[PDB]
Amino acid sequence: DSIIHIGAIFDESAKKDDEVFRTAVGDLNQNEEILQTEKITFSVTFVDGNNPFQAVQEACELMNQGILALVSSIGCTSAGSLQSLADAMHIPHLFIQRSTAGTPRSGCGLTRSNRNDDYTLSVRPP
Amino acid sequence: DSIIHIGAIFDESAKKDDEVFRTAVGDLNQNEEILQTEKITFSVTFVDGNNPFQAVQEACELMNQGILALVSSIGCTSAGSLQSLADAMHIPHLFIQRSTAGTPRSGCGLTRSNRNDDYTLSVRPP
Amino acid sequence: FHKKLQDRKWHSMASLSCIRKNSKPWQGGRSMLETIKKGGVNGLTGDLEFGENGGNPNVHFE
Amino acid sequence: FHKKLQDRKWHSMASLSCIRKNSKPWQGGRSMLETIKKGGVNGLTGDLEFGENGGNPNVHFE
Repeated sequence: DSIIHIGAIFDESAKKDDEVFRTAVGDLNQNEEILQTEKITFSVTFVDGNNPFQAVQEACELMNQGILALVSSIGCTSAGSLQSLADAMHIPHLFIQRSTAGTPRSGCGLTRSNRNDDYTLSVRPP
Repeated sequence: DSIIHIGAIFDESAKKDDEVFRTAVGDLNQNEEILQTEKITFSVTFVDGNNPFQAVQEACELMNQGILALVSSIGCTSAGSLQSLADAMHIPHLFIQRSTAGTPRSGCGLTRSNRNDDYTLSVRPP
Repeated sequence: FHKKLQDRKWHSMASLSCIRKNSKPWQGGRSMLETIKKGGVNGLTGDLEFGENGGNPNVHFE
Repeated sequence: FHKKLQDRKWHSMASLSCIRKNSKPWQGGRSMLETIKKGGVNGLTGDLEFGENGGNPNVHFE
């Protein structure tokens, strides 16, 4: 029985992020010191990162399965929609900003509505 | 009985767009030459235009009521999410781009996914 | 809408659902979009119509 | 998650629904977010942690 389940939403260009995500879960599930009696399970979905409705829909399907946190590796286009969904549903959102085609990162500038509690944690530095 | 129902999604700053929208429906429903035997009815929802998930959710509620077309008056932040929703649901989307605080308009530079049919018609000129 | 009724090609509105197992698009949507896209009216902006790209082409600056 | 399970503050995951009449947030979410936010680990990037603003502060350029 697993009580520790996490969700992940990846851009279609982020196959290496999925490989490393699965390896990291593997490495932790072999660590006896952390989570001594509990294995981490997960559900991963790939989406078009230029389709914000698809990103919301698939993130919502992961939340229907039941998750403790949502990890995303995606560009700015769907980032605002995932952050606002995470705020509405109270799901901790670990956001890894991907740049397009190896271009230098700029801030997303999503200007997320600040009336509600922010459930997004930005994993990459400013 | 009414068979002509349209939906509208407005930014919170777009109270004048709602007033004119309602007046335009009024003027047409007094025109005997156009839609001779049918009145236009509507459902309007105001949203935070910086919350793309809220814009999608409320647009989806209007589609649940049943609409022939969706009119939006909103900025670029939620425009991509509404356009991708309209493409998924096959709902004609009449998009009126609002600028923020009377700033000169720039293109939304949406990079909206072109694999699917575009259900968005951009009402304001380039 | 007037043209679509006159041409006898009305498709009734449907109650749609987003993010559900059997979410399905509006079956009348493709024909409605094409009818709206080739529409044109004289209004408060001058002439409102759409080019092939789905955008209004008409603008004037003073 | 390890700290939440070793402090007897576990809240079970819930099946959530988006865009439904009785859509409701995860009741465990606020306490989980605060636990994650004040977490810190040594990893492949160096040190991963979050400031008050919810962002990782740590970066080095060569």
